[PDB]
Amino acid sequence: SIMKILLIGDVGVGKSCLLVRFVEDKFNPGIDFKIKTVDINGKKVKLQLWDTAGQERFRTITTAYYRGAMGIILVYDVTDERTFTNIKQWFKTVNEHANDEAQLLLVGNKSDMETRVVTADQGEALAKELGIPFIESSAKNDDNVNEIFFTLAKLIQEKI
Ligand SMILES: Nc1nc2c(ncn2[C@@H]2O[C@H](COP(=O)(O)OP(=O)(O)O)[C@@H](O)[C@H]2O)c(=O)[nH]1
Ligand SMILES: [Mg+2]
Ligand SMILES: [Zn+2]
Repeated sequence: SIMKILLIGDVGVGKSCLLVRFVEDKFNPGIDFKIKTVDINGKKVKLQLWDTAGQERFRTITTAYYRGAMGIILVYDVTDERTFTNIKQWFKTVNEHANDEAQLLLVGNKSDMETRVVTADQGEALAKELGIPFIESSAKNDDNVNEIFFTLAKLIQEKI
């Protein structure tokens, strides 16, 4: 089966690096997606994982972008208060444009940085306000990245 999963949020928060860590298991930094197959309940699920450049940032406001998407991950940077502030607007825009059975997930990235300004309780609180699950991650330190996609994939398959 195919699960189309999108990463959404401000430029610079680590969307691409989260995607590279999940697929490649490494931190480093014209085809729009990567395919990674994962076992859920003993059955192969192929995730179709969408990441677009800030360059291409303009699509996220269109319903075309979310065509067939079943998971959407909203990402902010724990080091950047503004990217966290901006999450309510991302939520709203996603709900305006995506399938209503789409499962969403909040991710606070860069948990490795001692310059953190957004607490885990803050992220937890926002997540309840939006009615969604919440995970803190570090693409750099390899912390909680696989959990992001497995958590979301399991929620999507329970929908199905
Ligand atoms: N310390 C730290 N830096 C990160 C992490 N993830 C990404 N970065 C850096 O933040 C910048 C933005 O990452 P990127 O994946 O391009 O963000 P995008 O605009 O959301 O796709 C790059 O310089 C990354 O090296 C992380 O988990 N920890
Ligand atoms: Mg990117
Ligand atoms: Zn790893």
